Amino acid sequence: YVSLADLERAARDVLPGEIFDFLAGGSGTEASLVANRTALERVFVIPRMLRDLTDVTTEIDIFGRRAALPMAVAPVAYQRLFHPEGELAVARAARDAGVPYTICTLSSVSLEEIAAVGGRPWFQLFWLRDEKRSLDLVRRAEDAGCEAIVFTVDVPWMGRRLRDMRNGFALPEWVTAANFDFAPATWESVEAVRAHTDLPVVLKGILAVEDARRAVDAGAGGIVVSNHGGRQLDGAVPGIEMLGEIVAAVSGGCEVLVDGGIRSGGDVLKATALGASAVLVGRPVMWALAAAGQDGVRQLLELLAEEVRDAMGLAGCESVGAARRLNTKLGVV
Amino acid sequence: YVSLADLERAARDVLPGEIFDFLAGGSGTEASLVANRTALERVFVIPRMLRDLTDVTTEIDIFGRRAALPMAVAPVAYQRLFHPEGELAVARAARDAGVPYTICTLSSVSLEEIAAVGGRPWFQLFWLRDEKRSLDLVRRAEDAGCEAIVFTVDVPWMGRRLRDMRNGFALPEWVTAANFDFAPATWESVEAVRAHTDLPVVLKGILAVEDARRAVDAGAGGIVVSNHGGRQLDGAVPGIEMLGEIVAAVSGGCEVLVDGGIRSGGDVLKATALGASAVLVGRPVMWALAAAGQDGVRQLLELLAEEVRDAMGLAGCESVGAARRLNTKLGVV
Amino acid sequence: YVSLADLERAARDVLPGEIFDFLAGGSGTEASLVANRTALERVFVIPRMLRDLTDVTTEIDIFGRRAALPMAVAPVAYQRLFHPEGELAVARAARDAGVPYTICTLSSVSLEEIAAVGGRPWFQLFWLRDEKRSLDLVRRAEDAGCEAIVFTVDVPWMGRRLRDMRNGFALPEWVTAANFDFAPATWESVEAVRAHTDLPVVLKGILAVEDARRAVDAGAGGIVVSNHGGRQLDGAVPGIEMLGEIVAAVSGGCEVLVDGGIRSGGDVLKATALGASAVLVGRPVMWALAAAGQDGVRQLLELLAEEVRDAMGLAGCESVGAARRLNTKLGVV
Amino acid sequence: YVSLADLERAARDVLPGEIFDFLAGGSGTEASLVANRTALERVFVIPRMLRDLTDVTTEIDIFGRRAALPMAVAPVAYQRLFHPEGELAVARAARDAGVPYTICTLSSVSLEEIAAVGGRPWFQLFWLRDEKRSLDLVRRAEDAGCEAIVFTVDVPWMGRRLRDMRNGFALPEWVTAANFDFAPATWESVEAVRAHTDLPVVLKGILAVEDARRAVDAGAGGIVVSNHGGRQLDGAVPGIEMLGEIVAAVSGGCEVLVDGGIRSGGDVLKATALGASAVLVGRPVMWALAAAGQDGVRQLLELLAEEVRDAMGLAGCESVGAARRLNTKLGVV
Ligand SMILES: Cc1cc2c(cc1C)N(C(=O)c1ccccc1)c1c([nH]c(=O)[nH]c1=O)N2C[C@H](O)[C@H](O)[C@H](O)COP(=O)(O)O
Ligand SMILES: Cc1cc2c(cc1C)N(C(=O)c1ccccc1)c1c([nH]c(=O)[nH]c1=O)N2C[C@H](O)[C@H](O)[C@H](O)COP(=O)(O)O
Ligand SMILES: Cc1cc2c(cc1C)N(C(=O)c1ccccc1)c1c([nH]c(=O)[nH]c1=O)N2C[C@H](O)[C@H](O)[C@H](O)COP(=O)(O)O
Ligand SMILES: Cc1cc2c(cc1C)N(C(=O)c1ccccc1)c1c([nH]c(=O)[nH]c1=O)N2C[C@H](O)[C@H](O)[C@H](O)COP(=O)(O)O
Ligand SMILES: O=C(O)C(=O)c1ccccc1
Ligand SMILES: O=C(O)C(=O)c1ccccc1
Ligand SMILES: O=C(O)C(=O)c1ccccc1
Ligand SMILES: O=C(O)C(=O)c1ccccc1
Ligand SMILES: [Mg+2]
Ligand SMILES: [Mg+2]
Ligand SMILES: [Mg+2]
Ligand SMILES: [Mg+2]
Repeated sequence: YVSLADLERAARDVLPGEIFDFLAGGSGTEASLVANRTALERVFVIPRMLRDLTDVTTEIDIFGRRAALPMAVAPVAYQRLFHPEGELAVARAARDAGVPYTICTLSSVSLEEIAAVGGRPWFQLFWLRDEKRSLDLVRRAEDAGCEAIVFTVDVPWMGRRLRDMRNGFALPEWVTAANFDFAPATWESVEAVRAHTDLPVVLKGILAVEDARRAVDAGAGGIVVSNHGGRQLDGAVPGIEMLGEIVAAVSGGCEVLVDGGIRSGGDVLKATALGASAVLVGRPVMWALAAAGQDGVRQLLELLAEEVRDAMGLAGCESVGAARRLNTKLGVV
Repeated sequence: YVSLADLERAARDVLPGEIFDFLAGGSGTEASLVANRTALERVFVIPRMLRDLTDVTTEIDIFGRRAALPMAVAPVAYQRLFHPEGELAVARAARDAGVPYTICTLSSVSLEEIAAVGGRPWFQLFWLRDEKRSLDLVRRAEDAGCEAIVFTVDVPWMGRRLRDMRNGFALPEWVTAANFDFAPATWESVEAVRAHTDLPVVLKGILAVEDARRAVDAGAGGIVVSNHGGRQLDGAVPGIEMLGEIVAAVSGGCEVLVDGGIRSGGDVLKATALGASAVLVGRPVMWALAAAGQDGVRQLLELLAEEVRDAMGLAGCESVGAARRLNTKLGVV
Repeated sequence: YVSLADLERAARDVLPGEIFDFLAGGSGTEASLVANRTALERVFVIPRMLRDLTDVTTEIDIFGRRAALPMAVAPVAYQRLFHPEGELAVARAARDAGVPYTICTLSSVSLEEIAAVGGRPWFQLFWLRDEKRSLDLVRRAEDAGCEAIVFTVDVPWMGRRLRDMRNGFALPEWVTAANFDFAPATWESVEAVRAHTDLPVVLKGILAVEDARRAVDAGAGGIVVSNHGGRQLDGAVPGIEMLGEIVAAVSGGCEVLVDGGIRSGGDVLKATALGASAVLVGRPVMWALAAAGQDGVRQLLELLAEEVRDAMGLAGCESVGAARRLNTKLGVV
Repeated sequence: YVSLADLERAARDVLPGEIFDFLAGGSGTEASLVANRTALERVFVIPRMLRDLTDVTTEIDIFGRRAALPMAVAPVAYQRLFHPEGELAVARAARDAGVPYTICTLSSVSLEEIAAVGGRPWFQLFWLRDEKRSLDLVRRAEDAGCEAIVFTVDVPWMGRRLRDMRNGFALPEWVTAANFDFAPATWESVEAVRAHTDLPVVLKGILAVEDARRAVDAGAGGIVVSNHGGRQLDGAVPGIEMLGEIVAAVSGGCEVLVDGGIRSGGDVLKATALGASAVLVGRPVMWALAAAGQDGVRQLLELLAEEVRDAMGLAGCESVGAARRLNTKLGVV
């Protein structure tokens, strides 16, 4: 594989169509899904030349750990849909690559099993029924050694995914929510989480500048600027289009991550140049999982690592910090 | 049906081609028809997160009545072209959905019969021959219980609809103007209407900011910012592109509606975020009518209601007022 | 015929391919040819409503004559290429429509014969060899009753027309320059013309704002803002994109015409809304000529007249002056 | 041949596919390769009229020599890939056309042989292993009569060229680096070069404004604003999009060249209008070489010379200096 796009083709060959559609699709007319890619394609980087590149490093420190790349695996529910080893295959590959893995509330293997893989994992929270049960999930994750709580805040309910409706898609009986034997989150819920853990709380799905500022005020340690990969509000602005404004508004008060459409090391470089601390990558990780299980995900991460290093150095950046200081220009495509 | 586009395909199957073209077409090169869609596709919403959604309501108060959605059925002449029950099928479905229905001057069932369906209907006026006859139509509508007069002001004469000319289209002898056994409107005509009724007068087809301001000065209770679905001046700006400027200029002095290209609840949300009080929907209502008569229109309204609620809540809006306070960003497509 | 595009198809059927290409083509990669159309398609008009339209008139006064439309036939050399009656067929149709016809220096019928048709014609000048011979052409045109001298100033030499080169195109021996049995123009040449005639001198092919101002300073009675239909510099800006700036800079000091890509009455309305006094139309006139000779051109002019009236009134303009006061908005297509 | 595009088709016919791909391709998704063309296509020139064109000249003085056109042949490694005479065929044609030829560090014929052709050549440097060996290449080039050192500064290492990876491309054993029997450059390397030669040092691959200013401060005699033909960082801004800003920032302190996508004399004119001293042309020279060897390159240069003269005069420019004073307008395509 020489690009992330090689893996999509390979996943399409192997997966049943309805599963590939669950993975690929967006809500509504898929306008936000397409705009995630359009928005990245319009961004051009202004590289710097003639800088010392004797020890180019792609590492970052985030949420108290060193990561090998400015990248984490995004929360994607029900990974046994894509391969029988599901979340364990992905978490092992992430660990070995030095990349954070986000364990999902709707994981198809229990959070404790995935955390046992090692690799200092993060945990993604959906707000439950009950303040008490939500807080018990958080405490489970913390007791298992998760290092951050990624509170997904863009899902008061699930978006209308027309491919899934047309397909009549539903979970095979062999895939379950392994953390179990939901209610809309508010700012009060965020406070309840923050008060119940010493881990950093990261709010995922922020797009409005004032919501970014309020996240800082609320004691978040990070946010993920995101339209949920075009799967929630159809017509929501891409996160990459809000990122620069959000980074300026928080003015270093929390880590600012982005996701949606990241498909190469060049894309990671664009996100960092716009001010991102790191990115999340969703669909490509699942394509690699579907195509070749753990070794697929390892090869994907390897490929991304090489593309990130290549892009950084071509742009004159010996560190991710330097990449954040790059300027950009909007083009037409 | 899971999108409004399912119904277009179904209407194309059933209708004779020349009738489908009368419905679908625009004037000239159809540049304004296409731009109505392009303009909406370029608008992205910036959703808000973590707000209380315990009683999300899509209701609005407009022209003295509660409506179930920020939406009304647009005036479309000669609805028996599309189904034998024509206007009665549509008005019944609108009533049952709690959506205003606009009865047309060129309705193929008499205004009194349609008003008898109930549902507190509006009446669309074309200026006649004669100040006296125009005012008699208005008085008929008012006597029948219509609640607003939608004065169409963008038709000094009909636009050049090339599909209809190429087809040699004409009304089947079984479709007539049931209100009967036209001259260009001016501001004087508006005053004559305003002086002759206590109902709100809504001027439909306003695009210039100064015409919006003058509409307020003239005592209009509303305007519909509109290029007549691309059927009048070919090259007229889409209403959605003028809406924000117009809303700022009237500064609450009348209700500001918009139409042209509204094809989903997401589109309704975009219109409200740009400052619209409500939208009109034209062609999609007729597709549903053609496809399945009254029950078709009911299903369409049901679908739109669900899409509006879904979009609002995903955007953090518990009310239409809150949706009006959303910000937007123009993208490229 | 219900659009100008019907006539192009009809001309393509009848003309030999190499002649159709001489007519259709542009220079270089035809980037300026395409941009003439793109530029018009991006312009949207903001129509006005509810104005008195009791005597809508499309007439203008220009260069001391009433014209029936804000339009003239552009100078197109060698019109016998397209029909055996050539320039006489076109000039007769123009006369009967009340539209100015521009007689070309490279006309395939002598200027005196064409002027004898009547209709108060204009004369287009190319600068010759010789100040003396150039001035003799001007005096011929004036003696024959031409009413303006359209000095083409964008042809120091002919552009590189790759269709013609690829075709090995050349004039059939039956088509000649009937005014005869060239050197680049300068501002000195303009002065020599201005000093030798009392007719208005109109400089055709101006695109720079400072050249428009200098044209006024030089005593021009008009300019034609033009990239020569994309046939001269490939990559020259479309005239329609310079028009508004030029109109503001001359501030009523001369008539400001535009050409390139005008294909409907809606396009004429856009040009006037951007500040044009009138337009020239080139290729469409030749399509009508090729398709049906004099009666073809009559039908074209009839069609354009109806489209101009239709567009004006739909836009709330009772006169061309009012159309010049319309505002516009740039869109995306 | 009547356009540069005729030669691409001819090169595609003759070259083995993997060689054509080595020539045509870019890095990554080829976004920067495509953007080089898009960026030029968006630029329109505002031509001037009625200026004296009695002795239009396309000549410039650069780096102490007269050149016949504001153009040089770009450094392209391994030209024996394309024709058996390789660099000698191209250098001879360049000499005869009065165009500078850039001899490459990775030339497939030795720099001394190519310099012996005559035509006052330039030499392109890649930084070696060793300050000492790099400086020996420079001294060789100077001893052989090269007139400028084009220090390529955008290649700390080679970009990821996916066509080449997919093809498993490698140099045929009959093509070698004839200057031999690499380490990343820094500003210190530039200083080492500047101190070791009296020739002008030209830094090729600058895109950031501050790097342009620093190049002047460092004693460069020129820069080439360039993204390396889309072959280095994928997502690097096109040079043509940075050019105007860079020209203003250096304010005459060094020559400012540009490359990437120049495919006609019209494109050369656009580059000059944006402030370029001259352009480099890469791929088209190799297409002509592949198609017809030395005589191919001669015909290409002949064609470009005619297109440059044609464009200049159509734009009212008697000299390249005048072309630099032309204004431009960005369009949509
Ligand atoms: C491709 C995909 C993405 C999700 C799920 C399932 C699938 C198949 N997720 C879910 O299906 C899920 C989402 C909401 C409610 C219930 C299940 C999921 C989720 N987010 C999140 O915080 N919890 C979930 O568990 N997402 C979004 C994901 O984290 C991410 O924002 C993006 O994928 C980014 O863009 P990409 O790199 O272009 O793919
Ligand atoms: C699709 C359609 C739209 C009309 C008619 C017929 C048809 C088949 N109408 C007419 O045909 C009509 C219009 C002018 C003169 C005589 C008949 C009509 C009209 N308006 C209005 O105020 N009285 C009429 O009665 N319109 C415009 C309509 O109210 C509306 O502005 C839009 O349809 C909005 O865009 P959409 O949601 O994209 O379709
Ligand atoms: C389509 C066409 C246009 C010309 C000629 C021949 C043909 C076949 N003309 C010539 O062929 C001609 C031009 C330069 C030198 C010798 C012959 C011509 C000319 N101009 C002008 O002032 N004298 C000439 O005589 N033009 C340009 C014309 O006046 C006009 O600017 C446009 O056609 C406008 O755009 P359109 O409406 O999109 O077609
Ligand atoms: C088309 C092409 C372009 C290069 C090479 C090989 C080929 C086949 N060059 C190389 O292959 C090369 C580049 C880096 C490392 C080793 C070999 C090359 C180079 N630059 C440079 O300074 N030394 C090298 O020697 N370039 C870039 C070239 O100078 C130029 O910037 C552009 O080609 C401009 O755009 P274009 O007119 O659209 O083609
Ligand atoms: O009710 C839903 O839409 C749903 O399944 C869900 C899942 C996760 C979070 C919130 C809602
Ligand atoms: O005369 C017309 O164009 C016409 O039919 C009409 C219809 C309604 C309103 C105004 C004019
Ligand atoms: O020499 C030319 O290019 C030519 O034919 C011409 C024609 C008219 C005007 C100027 C030049
Ligand atoms: O190591 C490389 O990528 C390489 O081949 C190279 C070639 C020229 C300059 C610098 C690096
Ligand atoms: Mg992503
Ligand atoms: Mg609508
Ligand atoms: Mg024209
Ligand atoms: Mg180039």
